[PDB]
Amino acid sequence: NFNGLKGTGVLTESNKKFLPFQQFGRDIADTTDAVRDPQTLEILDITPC
Amino acid sequence: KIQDSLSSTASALGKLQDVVNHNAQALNTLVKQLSSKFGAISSVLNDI
Amino acid sequence: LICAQKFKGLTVLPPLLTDEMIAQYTSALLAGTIT
Amino acid sequence: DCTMYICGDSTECSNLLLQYGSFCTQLKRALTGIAVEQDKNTQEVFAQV
Repeated sequence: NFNGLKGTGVLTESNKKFLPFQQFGRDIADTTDAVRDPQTLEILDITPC
Repeated sequence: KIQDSLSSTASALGKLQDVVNHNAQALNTLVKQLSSKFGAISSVLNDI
Repeated sequence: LICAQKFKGLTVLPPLLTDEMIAQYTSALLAGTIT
Repeated sequence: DCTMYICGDSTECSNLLLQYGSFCTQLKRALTGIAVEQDKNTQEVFAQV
């Protein structure tokens, strides 16, 4: 749950590249898949179960 | 000479490319459909 | 990687016969019709 | 036609219809397939020479 991103799923490290202003992550299926933690700068990938 | 006919042009194998293209289109449409809000409050389930 | 992104409840089961088996059928037919 | 049949010459209905998605798109796709197949039928039957 990140600033208004309700959901679940197995969270892992996100090695993908985000632009400095970009925080959300979307896919071809058009659903949220990656985020960035506001507290700690690292990027998270919400992979499914 | 048969081999060159297949190797040169790109329209020879349309009758099988069409099948997989149709299946891909159907799957993509079905997946993209859930993004529609269907006249409800919001497409995402939890926010409701 | 659309096939990997189709995880949202959509599966693509593999066919029972594999490509080598189909090729073996084809080879059997070819070896039959020419001898 | 997508919108003319349902609620043609309407503004707010036109706005509220486009949020359903790509329905009339696949409608038109299916009908176009029907038409091209119809032409292909006569092409197959009569053009043997």
